[PDB]
Amino acid sequence: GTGYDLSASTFSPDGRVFQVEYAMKAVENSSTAIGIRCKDGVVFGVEKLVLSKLYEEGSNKRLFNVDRHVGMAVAGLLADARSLADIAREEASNFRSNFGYNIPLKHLADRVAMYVHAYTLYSAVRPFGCSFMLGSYSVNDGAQLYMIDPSGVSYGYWGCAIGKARQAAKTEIEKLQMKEMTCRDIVKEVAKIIYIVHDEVKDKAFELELSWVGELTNGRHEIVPKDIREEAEKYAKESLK
Amino acid sequence: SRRYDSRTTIFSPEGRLYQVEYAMEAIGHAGTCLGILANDGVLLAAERRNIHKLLDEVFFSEKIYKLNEDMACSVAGITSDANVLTNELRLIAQRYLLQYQEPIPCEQLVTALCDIKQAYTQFGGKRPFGVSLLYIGWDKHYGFQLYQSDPSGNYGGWKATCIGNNSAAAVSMLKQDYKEGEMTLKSALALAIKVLNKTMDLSAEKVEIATLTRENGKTVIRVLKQKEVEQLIKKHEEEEAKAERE
Amino acid sequence: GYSFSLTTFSPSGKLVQIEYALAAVAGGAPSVGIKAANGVVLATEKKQKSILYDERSVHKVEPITKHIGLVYSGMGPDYRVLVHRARKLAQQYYLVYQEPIPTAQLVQRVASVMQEYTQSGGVRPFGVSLLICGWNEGRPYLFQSDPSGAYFAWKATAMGKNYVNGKTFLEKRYNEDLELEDAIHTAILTLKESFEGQMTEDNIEVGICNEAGFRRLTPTEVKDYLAAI
Amino acid sequence: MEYLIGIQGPDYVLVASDRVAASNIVQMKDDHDKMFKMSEKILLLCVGEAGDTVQFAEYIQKNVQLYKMRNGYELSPTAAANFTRRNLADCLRSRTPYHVNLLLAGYDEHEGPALYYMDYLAALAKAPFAAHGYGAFLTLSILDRYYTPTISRERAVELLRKCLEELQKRFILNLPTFSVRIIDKNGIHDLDNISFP
Amino acid sequence: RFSPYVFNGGTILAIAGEDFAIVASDTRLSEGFSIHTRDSPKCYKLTDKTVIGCSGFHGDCLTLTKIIEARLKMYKHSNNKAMTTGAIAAMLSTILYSRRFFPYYVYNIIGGLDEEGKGAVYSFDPVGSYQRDSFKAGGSASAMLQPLLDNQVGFKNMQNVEHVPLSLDRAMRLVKDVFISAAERDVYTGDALRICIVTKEGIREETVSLRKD
Amino acid sequence: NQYDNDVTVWSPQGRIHQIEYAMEAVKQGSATVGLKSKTHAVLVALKRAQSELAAHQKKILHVDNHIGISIAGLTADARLLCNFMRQECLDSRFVFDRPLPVSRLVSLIGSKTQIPTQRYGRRPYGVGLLIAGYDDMGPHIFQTCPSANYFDCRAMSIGARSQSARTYLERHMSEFMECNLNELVKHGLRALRETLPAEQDLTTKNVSIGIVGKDLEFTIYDDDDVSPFLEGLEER
Amino acid sequence: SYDRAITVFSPDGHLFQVEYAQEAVKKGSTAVGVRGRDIVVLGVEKAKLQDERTVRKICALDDNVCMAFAGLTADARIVINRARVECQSHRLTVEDPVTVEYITRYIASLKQRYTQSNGRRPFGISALIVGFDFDGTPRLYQTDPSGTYHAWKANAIGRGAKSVREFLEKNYTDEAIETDDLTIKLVIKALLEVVQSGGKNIELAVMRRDQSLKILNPEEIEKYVAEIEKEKEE
Amino acid sequence: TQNPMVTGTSVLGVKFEGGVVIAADMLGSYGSLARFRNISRIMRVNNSTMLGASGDYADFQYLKQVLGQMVIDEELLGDGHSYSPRAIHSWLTRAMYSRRSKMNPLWNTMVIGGYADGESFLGYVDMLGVAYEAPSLATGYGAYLAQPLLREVLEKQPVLSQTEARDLVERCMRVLYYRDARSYNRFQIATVTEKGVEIEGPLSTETNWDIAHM
Amino acid sequence: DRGVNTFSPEGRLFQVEYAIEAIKLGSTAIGIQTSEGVCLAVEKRITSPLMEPSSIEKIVEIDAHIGCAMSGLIADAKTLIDKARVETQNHWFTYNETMTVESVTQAVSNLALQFGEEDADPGAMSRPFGVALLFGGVDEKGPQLFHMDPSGTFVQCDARAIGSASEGAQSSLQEVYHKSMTLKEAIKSSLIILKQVMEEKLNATNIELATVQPGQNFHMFTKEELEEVIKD
Ligand code: NA
Repeated sequence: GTGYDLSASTFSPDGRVFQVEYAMKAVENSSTAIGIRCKDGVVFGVEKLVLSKLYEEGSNKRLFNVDRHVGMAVAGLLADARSLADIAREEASNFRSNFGYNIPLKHLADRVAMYVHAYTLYSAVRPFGCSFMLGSYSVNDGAQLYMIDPSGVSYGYWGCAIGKARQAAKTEIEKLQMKEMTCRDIVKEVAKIIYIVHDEVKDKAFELELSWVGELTNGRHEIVPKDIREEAEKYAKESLK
Repeated sequence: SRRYDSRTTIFSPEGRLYQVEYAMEAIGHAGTCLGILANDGVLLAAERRNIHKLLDEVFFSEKIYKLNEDMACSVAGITSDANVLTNELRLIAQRYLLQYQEPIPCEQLVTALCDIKQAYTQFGGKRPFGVSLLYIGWDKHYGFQLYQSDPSGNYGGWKATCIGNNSAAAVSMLKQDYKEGEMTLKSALALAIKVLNKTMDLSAEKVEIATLTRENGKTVIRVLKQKEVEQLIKKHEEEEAKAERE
Repeated sequence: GYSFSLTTFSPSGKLVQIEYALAAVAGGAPSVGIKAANGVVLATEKKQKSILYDERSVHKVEPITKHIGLVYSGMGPDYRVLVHRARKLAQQYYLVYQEPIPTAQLVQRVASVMQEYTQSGGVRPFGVSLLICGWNEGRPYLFQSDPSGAYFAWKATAMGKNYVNGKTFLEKRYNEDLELEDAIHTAILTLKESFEGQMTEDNIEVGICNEAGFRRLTPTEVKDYLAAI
Repeated sequence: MEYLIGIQGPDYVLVASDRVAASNIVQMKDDHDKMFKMSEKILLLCVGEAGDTVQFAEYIQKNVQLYKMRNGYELSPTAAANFTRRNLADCLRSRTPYHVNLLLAGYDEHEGPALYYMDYLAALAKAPFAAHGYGAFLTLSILDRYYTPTISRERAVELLRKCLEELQKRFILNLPTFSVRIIDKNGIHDLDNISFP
Repeated sequence: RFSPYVFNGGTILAIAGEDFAIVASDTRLSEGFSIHTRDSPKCYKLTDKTVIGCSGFHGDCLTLTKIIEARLKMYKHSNNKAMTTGAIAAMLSTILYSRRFFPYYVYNIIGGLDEEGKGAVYSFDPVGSYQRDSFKAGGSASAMLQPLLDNQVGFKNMQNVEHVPLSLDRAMRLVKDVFISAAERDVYTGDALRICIVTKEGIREETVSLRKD
Repeated sequence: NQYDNDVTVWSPQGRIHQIEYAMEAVKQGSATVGLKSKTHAVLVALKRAQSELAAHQKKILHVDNHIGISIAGLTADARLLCNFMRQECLDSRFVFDRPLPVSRLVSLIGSKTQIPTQRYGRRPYGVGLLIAGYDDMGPHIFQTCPSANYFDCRAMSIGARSQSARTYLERHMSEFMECNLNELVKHGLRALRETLPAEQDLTTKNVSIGIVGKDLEFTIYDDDDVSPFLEGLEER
Repeated sequence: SYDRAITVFSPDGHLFQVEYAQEAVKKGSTAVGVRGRDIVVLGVEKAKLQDERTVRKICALDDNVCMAFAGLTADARIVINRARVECQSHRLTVEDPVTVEYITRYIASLKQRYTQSNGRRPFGISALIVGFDFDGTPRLYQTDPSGTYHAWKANAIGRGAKSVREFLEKNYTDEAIETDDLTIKLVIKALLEVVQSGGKNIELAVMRRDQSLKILNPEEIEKYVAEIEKEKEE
Repeated sequence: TQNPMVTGTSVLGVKFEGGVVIAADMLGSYGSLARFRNISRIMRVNNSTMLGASGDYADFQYLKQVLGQMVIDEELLGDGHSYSPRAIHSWLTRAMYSRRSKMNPLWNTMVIGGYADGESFLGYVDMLGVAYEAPSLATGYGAYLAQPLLREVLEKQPVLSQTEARDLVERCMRVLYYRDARSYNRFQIATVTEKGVEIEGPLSTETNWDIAHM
Repeated sequence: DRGVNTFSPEGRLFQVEYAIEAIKLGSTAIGIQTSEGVCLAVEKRITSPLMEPSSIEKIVEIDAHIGCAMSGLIADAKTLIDKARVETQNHWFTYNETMTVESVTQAVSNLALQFGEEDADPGAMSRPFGVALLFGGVDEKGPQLFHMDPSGTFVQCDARAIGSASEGAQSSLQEVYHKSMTLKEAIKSSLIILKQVMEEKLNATNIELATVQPGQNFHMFTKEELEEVIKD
């Protein structure tokens, strides 16, 4: 459609807000990011395409710490993704201020999703060209993983993928029995799936970013250490052959 | 936002304001409203566009509005826009009275509204008020006065003038028959009905007259009743027929 | 927001959104109002699309204060804004003056609000003409107010679908000192001209205003008037 | 501390102010003028706290002059007085209340001569005669004694002399010289300053 | 009720020579009749050719020093050069006066080098009135030191005494002896004596001991 | 054509053309290079003269004792965004009495420059920065852009003909970390003149250098200041 | 409030809205101003049923300074009122009255701010401001919608202002200046170029050294019409 | 806070070899009333820094909430940069001064212990933004009682070990229990070293009342 | 139709682009920086002999040690000249010193891209200033001449011109300029280069000249002083 696709304050005759759909295409063109809910936590893996070897490792970090107990993994226009992390950081900080404890992930997902939805209603602003996955572990609430898109929809996921290989990554996740497996195991299988769905012919070389949150980390979102990442990268290369 | 902007407050290439001109075309369709100065008074006579069998007649007028004790006005255009402007005129009249404890002079009250109308042409991005007003009044400085204004925020003082449907035809007819310095309110009332007979398509339900006069140190504003109008219609019909024979 | 008028003058010199709003009124479910000597009537078509609709729930004929009432043709949601606002304007008069608001003065205040949306920034006007019944100085009052913000005091009139037929029907058949018994009966006969179906207590709505203020008529009260038609 | 006086006649208004600009115990100026020309036929005489008098008086003066330029005719003494009252009344319950006492003497062509009185509270009162300051407590009873509504201007100056001479005899403050002005049909007229030994 | 000020005390001093500028202070910080600390010198380095002494309420001293430090950069960023000693003293007046209706309770004495190379002292009051001086004392023992500085540096009430200018040797010894005399008689002056010496070569700091009671 | 004028208007391609147009402000702007060793961080800038009479354009700016920048784009956006960095640095020195981490300063630029890309009647900052600075994590080169994206770097170049510079730097990466100061500056200068044609090369007029590390604060070298660094290798 | 950019630059570097405001000046009534030694004069071009007083285009701003205008008459009235306000507000701030340069600079500054501030189209007027300074030197300046201002010996604005300025460029000699009568005659000659049959269709006023403004009525105007046409023959 | 409700009394502090130690009784006094006899007036800021607070407990708990969140906000980035003991002390001086300068002060007097880059930090800050460093600190009435005893030992031996510093601090809190009416005999000691911030408590001092038989 | 803060595909603001195009319409001005002083010359472009020549101030005093010449929209310039004049005396108030020529030019350069529609104050700008400024003064770093354009780009210049024949005059400045020349040679160079591009033939009433030396203040040249220089 043409004419009706310039403002988020304008529906088309079909009943579609094309500005929101065009923001979702910037995510579909962006590189693949994934995350799976384990038995004892949640793991994140990201295909970070290196534009130049001139850049340092741990630059353009598409994995972020929203809170001490929550991890954000993003795909889309990265500037928008960082500002969404700043919104989620403050929103989580506001909960601790108001109620004196760590924000629940479903609530954190809902409150940041309504932030994302607000930008899909007006000519005065545009939607966020970014989908992201929020993940967390706790004592009582346990392992939880939610994904949000440019429109502002929030759903909970056992497994989830966003980016270039959205559909291709999901059929590889369906094979894994994530509900029985642990975080220690899942890091190998998350690293495997990125190496599969990575297009070596089309795209340049990449760095695998890995983070996690679980009973291993005492419900704290840390990076996966270099011991375990390089074990999982080795597993990805040799099991590809 | 920028695509949806009408841009009411801009000069067109010719060097002129489109919404101001287009608002004056709205007035050219609306009812024939005129005013005539005299030595012993001032009058306003208007075409009554609210004309049906089932209309109620609550108010003492329909197009005529009192403003101050010594002042009044009639309108031509969108009547809703007139209700805003007349309300604001009344507010200005009392704002002056609160401040100085005298009635507002007629030119000052007209300039005050016309400064506001001009603002809607220059800034705010808003459409102008689609109303021309004819004002009547008395003050201690210039006495019996008649003023015209229009959507641009421009005003002028007139001896006699008209606005509405057949505006130009009525003014040229007034330019023939008006005698400066020599006209009384009785002679002016005859000329008012003469001009409205030309313009309109003449029963007294379709006409609405009022007369501002000064009797015994206090201003007297009164609408004419339908007995007064109908006898003045028959006096025109007889005076028109008496000339036709001779 | 948007700080510019959406309603503007065309080369002809007409405020096009107001005439387009009048088309929304003109294509609305019809409404009638009649001023008797001893009272005022307001009646309208309440024919919803199915028997599934709960008829008792939402009302077209609504009170503003205990002595003034209201009805519309055209847009329903727009109408509800004007009802809430008119209700406030009535209390804002009563608080200040300690007197029931004159019907003329309520119409003038709501007219000013209706005018506001034909000029102010980033808003269309209302797609509604209101009919406002009342009782002030021991006598009845009926007023129209249409999307422009212009108002007309009527003895009787019609709105919506077949308003031209309702107005001419009324013109010849209205007498200037009718009884309120007869006027209620006339209002239902004006609606039966424009109706498509068998009329009932449910599918039309009537309110009245007299010595003891305004009220909405019950279904059984309407059913008595429908028995002799 | 300062002193004003006005005496309305049949077709005129006589007025007079002292000329001491005081500071602490010192008489900084013997030639100070406390009258402000509003119009051709209006004087505002103003007394009070040091900076408040001139700032207020001049604000009014310029707005009266603005009324002339805007409309091609000056304010009447009635209009000017109620304008002066409206400003002082609005400042009264605000951050910057002007403590000013004032007389507005004038002449209208229609209404004739007019002397108005106003305290710092902004109560406006039209009077046949009036006075401000501690000197008013001595001199007002002299005006009650000898004033009539039909008083001639040459006699009204000799009445003024008795008030001003009473200040030299009884009032503890110096006040050696006084400004004097008449308003009538022909506008404002300066007169000889009533000095003493 | 809540009092936002408190007297922390200490003495400051500055002298302007022909080729130098001393700016000195004690190191005692007090409150009530207790000592907060013995190592709180009131000299603060600003540029290579300018130093400031600040005494009074210490909360304002810390803030006002941090303001001057912040403003020095802002000038250098705008104008691509360091502020002159006279330009700092002019700027300080505006900062002190910007808080006219809630004072920085800080007695300031700037000392350093003017653009002509010579010594230049600028003394202040809390709301920002200032002047250039040859010498000035400030803070707790202002009254004790100032008339001795009037005597020995100004040559006041003396005749048959040749008006020789101050050598840096002589001025340093004077600053030691006056702060010794203040420490004896002032409760708020004591512990140690910071002395900053501003010449064209740079700043150098000495630390002579004083009474610790 | 329809999706070209406003930053809020997403294209059907999934792109915002007003960002990508603002990127071209950097590219048509003059060349500049940045790189780091184990101990230092250096910026080198080809200063573009207007005419040959007029003096050369100032391309390297001071931010703090520990941070400075080199620019490429609209000079007003450069100066505005420079003053933002200067102020946030000043806030950190005021509040904490401790220099602001360079990665944290760079995050605030990204946060700031992103804001107007999402709002109607606003535009991105038409300027790219290379940001040299030393802190508790050693020396850094960071890049920023009109898109509000920022990059941590071993080295980088941006501006007119800067592809030539990036190719030179990508070869000598492992050399930079081991280099002394004089060898690190000489590497940055050789990357810069690769952007130029074979006809013209580096002089003391058209080159500026900006250096910070462990020993040294962010010093800028322009005219006779530069003469020590150039006199070493000059052929091709 | 309305924050739209009204006046902007074009492909070829024109401020189109200011250029269209200058087209609105060129339609308005022909206003003309002339300077002298002792006297300064203004005059304007022109229905039987009107009050001449109300549509007067010569306006006093202070006791010493007045002005004429040409263009949109509503737009003129706001500039005149805000000029009148600034004249008294100037006296309130620094006692001494307004020089003709200062008020012209203000009107220019006001006109310029409307060509650059958001929400506002320019003022569609050019003005001809005249008067006597503190020291007593006579002055004549001219502003336009852009907010540029320049002093003049004499100038025209409005309908056919080229043909009036062409006439003024030739005719402005030292002979016409010396007397009060001769400067007034020069203004009427200039207006007679554009005014199709002059006399009755000419507004005209004057300012002398210490004296205030003075409008000449049609009886006084027709005296100088006789003094022009007799002298042409001889 | 113009009028404080629940006040805490003296907070002690002293540097030792490779660390700093602070002490503060666990009492919230409502005027004369010992209301809350089990509340921690010491706070772990980060791995490098700790904070004890005299004065109003609600204002200290606000500062605990604000600092805790700042340290959380910093640890999210994880970029090898931390707030030093001096940096928190610098911030807290600017916090109290800003609130003082709005005539709405946080009614506290605080001691900041810390160890980082080999060096020991001990820093004073009051409600008005008066701040400094010293080898020992004692806020409130402890300025008049305890600070004499710390300066007595530090004159004779400038550099103490942890056990010398701990047994000194235990001797000080004994004197405060005897002589301060607003103190109590429940307290916490908090040390900081290379290892991090330990908070030991609740403790008590062994008293002696044999002078009552004279 | 598009916004004021819109980039072209080339990577530059349309309204800034079009503000440079507006300076071509403006009348030409020259400034030459020398060790002995900065001279500044400009054509008045007098459309009528009725127009008073002395009331076309296109060179003006910013301070006793700085001047500024202008081309383009004359009304737009007077806003920027007043802001500079304010800035210098605000600096004198705060710091008790003179500003540098660079520091003044930078202060005016900060105002260049302070325009826009949404997010703005009551008196904030819709468009840029369509004005090129040639600053010229003597500060502590010798005599300095600085150029500015509508973008905000400002730079030191040994010699430069702006206006309709900016292109033509800059070629003449390239040949004529020498770095070790005198002030009086640089003054006469400008009037030679101005006489060519005008073709009203140059005279004392038709132009403004002004100089700033180290010893002497900002001086704008009179009729008699211009008539002495006129032609040799
Ligand atoms: Na002592």
